[PDB]
Order: sequence, then structure tokens, then C-alpha cells
Amino acid sequence: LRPAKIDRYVDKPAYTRREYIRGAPGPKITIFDMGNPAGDFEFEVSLHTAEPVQIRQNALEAARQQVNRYLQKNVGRSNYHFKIRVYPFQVLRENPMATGRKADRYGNGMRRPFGKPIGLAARLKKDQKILSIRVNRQHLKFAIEGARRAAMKFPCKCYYRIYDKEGN
Amino acid sequence: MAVEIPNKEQILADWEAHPMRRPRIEKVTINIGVGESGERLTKAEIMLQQLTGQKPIRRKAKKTNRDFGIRRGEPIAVKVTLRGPKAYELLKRLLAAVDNRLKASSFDEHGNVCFGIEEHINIPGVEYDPEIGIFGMDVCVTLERPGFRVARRKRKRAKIPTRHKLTKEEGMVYMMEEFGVEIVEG
Amino acid sequence: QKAHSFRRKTRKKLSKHPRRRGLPPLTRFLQEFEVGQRVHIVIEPSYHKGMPDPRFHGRTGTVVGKRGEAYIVEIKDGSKVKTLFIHPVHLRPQK
Amino acid sequence: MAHGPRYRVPFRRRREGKTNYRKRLKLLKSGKPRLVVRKSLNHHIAQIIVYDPKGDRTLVSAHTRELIRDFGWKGHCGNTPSAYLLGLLIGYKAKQAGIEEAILDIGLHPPVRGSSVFAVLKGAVDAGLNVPHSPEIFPDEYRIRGEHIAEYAKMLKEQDEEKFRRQFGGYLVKGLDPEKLPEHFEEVKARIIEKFE
RNA sequence: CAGGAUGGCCUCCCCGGAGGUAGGCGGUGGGGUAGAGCACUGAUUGGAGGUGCAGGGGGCGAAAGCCCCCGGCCUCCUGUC
RNA sequence: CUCAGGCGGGUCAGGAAUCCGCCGUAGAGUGCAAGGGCAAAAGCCGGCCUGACUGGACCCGUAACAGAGGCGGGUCCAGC
RNA sequence: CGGCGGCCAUAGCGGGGGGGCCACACCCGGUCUCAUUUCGAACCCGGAAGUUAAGCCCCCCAGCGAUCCCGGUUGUACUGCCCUCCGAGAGGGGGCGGGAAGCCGGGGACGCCGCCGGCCACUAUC
Repeated sequence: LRPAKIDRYVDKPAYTRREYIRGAPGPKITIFDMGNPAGDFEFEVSLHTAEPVQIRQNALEAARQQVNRYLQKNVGRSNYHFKIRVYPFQVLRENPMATGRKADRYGNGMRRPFGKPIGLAARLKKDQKILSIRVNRQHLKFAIEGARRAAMKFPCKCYYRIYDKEGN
Repeated sequence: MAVEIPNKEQILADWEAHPMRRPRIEKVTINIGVGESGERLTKAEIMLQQLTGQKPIRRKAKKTNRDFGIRRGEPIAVKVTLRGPKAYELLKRLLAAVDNRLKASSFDEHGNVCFGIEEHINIPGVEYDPEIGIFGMDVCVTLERPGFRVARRKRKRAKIPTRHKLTKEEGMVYMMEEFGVEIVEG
Repeated sequence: QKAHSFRRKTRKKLSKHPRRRGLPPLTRFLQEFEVGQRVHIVIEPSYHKGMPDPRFHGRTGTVVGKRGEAYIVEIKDGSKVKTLFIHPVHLRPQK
Repeated sequence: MAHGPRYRVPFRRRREGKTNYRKRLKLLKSGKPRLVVRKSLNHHIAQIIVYDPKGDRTLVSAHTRELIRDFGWKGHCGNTPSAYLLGLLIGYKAKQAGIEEAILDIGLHPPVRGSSVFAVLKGAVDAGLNVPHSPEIFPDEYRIRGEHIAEYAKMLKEQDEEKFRRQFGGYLVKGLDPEKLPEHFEEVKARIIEKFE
């Protein structure tokens, strides 16, 4: 695994379809709905994305868990509804490397500089909801703390910030 | 529940109201679906032709299976389409031979009816019978309104909406009047 | 050419809305097109047998005459003067 | 087409269920007028029609409603000798069209001999036109003269039933065919003249 | 293939000869890229309500028995693009 | 003469061929990649029939514009 | 009423009424010309006694669909053009010339038009 240095923005054309990539690895996030139903809470708090990007599968799970861990320990799962709205589709392309020598380059120039699928990534556009949580006013203050913690783990920056929708 | 009684009054009312609007029996097609041929030759065909009094028709095969219809282009089954007095006469002897009082939830959903009893062929001595003895049957009755004939030909084709259309209620009592008994349950 | 012989830059160019699909009114197949008349040539993909190279699409010529059922139209594809034989199906009147 | 924007264009004539486009496209190619012959149970129509992309124009009509009135013919109007003498009336108006070319549009119908469309065609040729056909499809003399029908009509009578002469069914109830008489046809066939007497 | 030839292209000369339309506007034609979306061909994330069914668990057992049930196989107002 | 497929009824072990009705604008099928085209058809069936014909053009692709052989098709007319 | 077209859903679905419908349907005979690898059902020869009830024609109602328009979102999304205009070399923004879909609200729209006949007619009933 490389660092996120091309997995942090939109810069390659949308090429999703598994009938031209012929399958790609599934998401590292294994759960997507958590907590209780959305009608048992009054208010809606979002983490809001302000910048178009592609965010890796690895970053979605880290971000999601780190929020969910704090939420679980303090609040318990008797309360809160937490959803991660987006789904990764965006297919990823890498030239293959094992850093050879002799007859091996890795490389290459050409002799197939072309992609390989290593994962999936989610395209987050302007004004989308990276996270959407439901809570009461009481259980506002845990969600905001989790949300700072997410915002770092985002590949860029937020500038609409921890946002009260308000849902009221 | 019950079914016969409202149906009967509607059809009787409609005839008085316009006596060349009443529903009719378009055909009775007597068929054996499962086949007597595919792997054998149907001598049930000889038995069927005497019983109808009309020529039967062979049935080409399609698909590939292992039971019947194993290759294509081979005869599989036999049917005869009866209309007019030739149907009514069939119905009276054949329905009487098998059972009566079958649910109107086990008949078609459009005023049409299929009977489903198997066994016994009328007309002795033919039902002993070499090579195929008494085989099974299915009898379908297609009921329709009188005005549809207009649609069938090449001139003034029209699919007639509910303003004269065949309603599920009437078709069942019209068939029953001719020869038939349907149970109340349905 | 290496990927041309009658098709290239087509699929979507020969594709239409489902409302413009179905074989078109009979009138246009029957339609006569006079000589001295200026015609737009528009590709109709509903009729295979007698259909322009996509490069030709949207060209405007003058009907130079007729061969058979088709008409022979002189058109200017670029600078070069060319004559194209096509059925009345693939002509529309200018005005 | 059906509901919402889906495959295939609607057409006034698909819904009407008339015409055969395939045949029609073929017919028109010659540039010759269409004699649009259409059949019904008790009417037969021929009209010399040209095509224009804007509406068709009809040069002359003739109906079986124009042969019942003013030519001393009673008959039935669905029968074959009504078609024959309909060919004759559109044979006197085709010499007033000034062109003798008259080709069959049968709409959507099969071609079999002993038909109305042949019967009229048959009357048209004798009326003096010249047309493109190859013969093998014309009725016999017994149909034209009105004699097959005469043998049937004496057999059957209406609102009666018997065993050979008044047996139930159509026989023709008219003032000058009460039992169907080829005498009647021979008078009316003598009336031939282009001044419409 | 570190090479020729033939065009496009450059120049000089000669011939025929009145329009030409790079420019801009309107009229008459062609069109699916930005964008946008659920209406198809389409890949799939997620919980409901159906319990319509192939079946891995239970019950009046006659271990999914007539009848309901639970991984679930696929409808349905919805759910990512 | 109009379809996969679905729905309910019959037949069968469900099912298929096969039957009966209702729904059904094309998802069917067209030998074979892919795409486009098409429902009184190019799809389905029955019958007949062997033009997958001879000759000589025309046009385009080939090779856009713009040179560039061979070759292919479409489109004509003449003859059968 | 009919027949032949054009635009080809602004003439789709649903429901309602009448017929100013011999002639157009249902309907009835099928011997004969003729359709069915089964049936006059289909195709065709023959007739109209009965039914207007379809169909078909005419009128009307928009709830669904499709056509077109107005306003809101929106001159927003997006864009052609230029910059020692800004950023660390990507690039962006402003001016200038243009400006879409999806959706919401509010509407026209359940045809129009051309030719020719015809019970009735000499006209438009339809």
C-alpha cells in the first residue's frame, strides 16, 4: 500500500463498471448502518464535505470507526443513529511495482504502464454528507467530538465543518 | 363463498336487455398436455378422433429436455377444437363420466374455465384399448362476447373496453347451463 | 483504415430517443425529390441498404439527377466535389 | 408506443388497423393511379385516387348506392354481379379520367379467386380498360351472370323452412329478384352506355 | 524507421476567367461533450414491510408435517452512484 | 401471423414441450465479436422456388479533406 | 355515417351519453368459388329477419400519460474570450459574450386538417 497522494482527489476519469475492469476488491468498510432507526431522534448533525476528492476505502473505515468507538463507549447503542451515506464505486489504477533490476525495471516507461485494481474509492463532491448522524440535543456533544476526530482523517479539509442541518 | 347465483341473474338480465349481446362458447379445445408421443407413438389419437368426431392435429416439439420434448420437430401431443353443437355434445358425455363440483378458484380468472379430471374415454368398445388404454384429458372452454369477431378479422380491429366486455361472472354460468356443475365454493 | 469501413464515431450518433425510434412515416419513403432542388442529406439508420458514411452527415447538395429508385446528388464534402447516390429516405427538402 | 416515452412511433392507421404499408409502398412506385377497392358485407367501393403528400385527391368515386338508384337494378349490393356492373360504372368514369390505368389496392386482404376485387376488375376490362394483371384469378361465368346464386336462392327461403325449396336461409328479398333471376342481370347488362341510362 | 518515392505544402512560369465567402447576422440542416438524472441497457451499498419460494435452524415432531417461523433465494414505496 | 417474460387455471415430480385466457412497445429473434436497425418486419409459419445468374457501368470505402494499387459493397441499366 | 390521406399520442388510459348507423358491426345460411397439417372461428360465396350494445361516429370530463408555455430554483450549474490578475511550477477567479437538466407551483391539451361519395341529404345533420 502507497500513501494517499493520488487517493485524495478527483483527477482520473470515472471508469466504474466491472465489465471493463472485470471485478475489483470489495470495501474495507464491512458495516454501513449502525445504531437504531432514524425516527427515534429529533435532530440531525452532519459532517459536511466542502471539496471534491476521491477518498480511499481505508480512510472511510478509520474515520467511521473512530467516531463509532467513542459513541459506543460513552453513549451506548440504546441511543444514536449513525450512517455513512456514500458507497465507494470509484475504481483505482496502479502501475505494478516490485522494484527490480537487470531485465526488470518496475518501471516502466511502457511495456504496459496500465492500471491494476487495488481497491475502491468513494467520490465525495461539493456539498455532500460524508457522515450523517441523528441524536437529541443532550447527545449533541459526543457527536461533535467524534466529528473533529473524523475531519483529520479526511484526505483534505472541511470548511462547512461540523454542521447542524438542523433537522428541526 | 358462493358464486353461481349473482352470475345467473346478470346473464339472464343482459339477454332480456339486448338479446344479441348475450355471451357465447367460442370453442372447446380438448387436449392432452403431457403427451402420448415424444418416445412412443400416440394411438390415443385414434380414440380422440372417434370421441370428437373431428380430425385431430399433431403437435411439433420445441426445446430439449429428457422427458418429453427430448428433440425438436417430433410430435408430442394431440388436440381437437370443437365449436357449435359438436362441442356441446362432447361436453355432456365427458363431464358426466368424470366428476363435477370443482372450485371457481381452480377455473380461469376471466370467466373461462378449464376442467382437469383424468381417465375414462366414452364410446365402447374403444377404451379397453390397445396400445394406449384410457388416457387423461384436460378440457378448456373459451368464452367470449359476440362483438369480438370484429377484432378477429382484418377489418375494424378493435379491442373492446368495458362497455360491452366479457366479465368473469357471466361465462361460468353460461357454460354450466349447457352441461356442467360448479361448486358454490370459489 | 484501421477501424473504419462504414462505422467509427457511431453508436450514439445513429441512436435516437425511443420516441424517434420505430420505422418512420411512409410518406418520406415515397417522397419525390426534384432535380435543381437543394436537399439536406440526413442519415436514417432505420434503412440499412443505402446509408451514408458518418463523415457525410449534415451535408447539403443539389440533386444532379437520378439512378433508379435512388437519386444522385452532387455534394461538396470539404473542397472536393463528389456525387452520392442515396434513396429518398435520406433526403429532406431545404425549406 | 403505449404509455410514456417508449419504443416505436404511433400511427393513425395502425390504430385504425387498415392498409398494408408493405404492399402500399410497392404499388405507388409505378406513378399510375390507385383504384382503391375495399370490401364490406353489403357494399363494395372502387375510387380512382392519386396520392399527394398532403392529402390524397379523388378524381372519381362510384358506389353500389349509385347502381341501386337510377339504373333499374335492385339486386343485393354485397353479391358478385353488383361488383361487375360497378366496374362498368367506374369504367365509364375512367374514360372521363382520360386514363385507363387502374391498379388494385385491396387494403389488407388475401388474394384468392372468386372475390369481389376480382369481380369488379373483370367488369372493368370489358368496359374497355387495359390494366396489368395475369389472368388465373377471375370468377367463372356462373358468378357474373348470377346463376350460382340463382341455384342457391330458389333452394332457400326466409322465415320458412322445408326440405328442398323453402329451407331456412338467405335467398334475396327484392322486387325484381324474389328468388334470384339471371333475367334481371341480362336487362341491366343490356343498359351499357356511357351516358348512364 | 538516422532511408526513398508520392501528396499536402513552397517558388517560378503559363493558360482559362468572375466571382470568392477566412468575417458576422438570420433562415434552413447535423450533434450527447460540460452539466444533469433514475426512464432503459446497467453494475451494485443498506435497513424496513411482504413471508411469494429453492432450504441451513425450531415448534402441535410426523425436525422446516398440513402451519407459521429464523442465514436466506427475489418483489415492493424507499437507499449509493 | 406477432414476441421473450409475467399472472391465474389444466397436465407433469416442480417444469418443459404442450393447452386456455389476461398482461406485455420489443427486454425476443436475426449463424458467429460488438454496436445499430426492425413488430401488417429483417421476428414466426406454410407453400413455391433456386438471381449465391450473365454483361457493362456508376459510386464510396480502401486511402476524410488531398495524391494511393489491389480488393469489397451498394446502386443502375441491358439480357435471361 | 363511408372511403382515400397528411401532422403522427396536442388524435394515449379511464369513464359517461347518443346515434340524425339499410348503407358500416354484431347476426344468420354455408350448397356453391374458397380458408383450416383441428373448427366458416380465420378466408371466401350468400343474406338481413333481429341488436345499437360495443366497434364506429359525434359530444364531454384531465385524475394518469404525452405536447407546449409562464414563474420559482436560476442567469444559478456550466461555458467561449482575456489578464505580470492572484497561487510555491497545477490551476483558479473577475470582466466580457452566452446559459442546461432534474424538481416545485400555475395553465392551454381528451385533435386538427385535405379530397371524394352517401341513407338522411343537396347543407351538416353525423
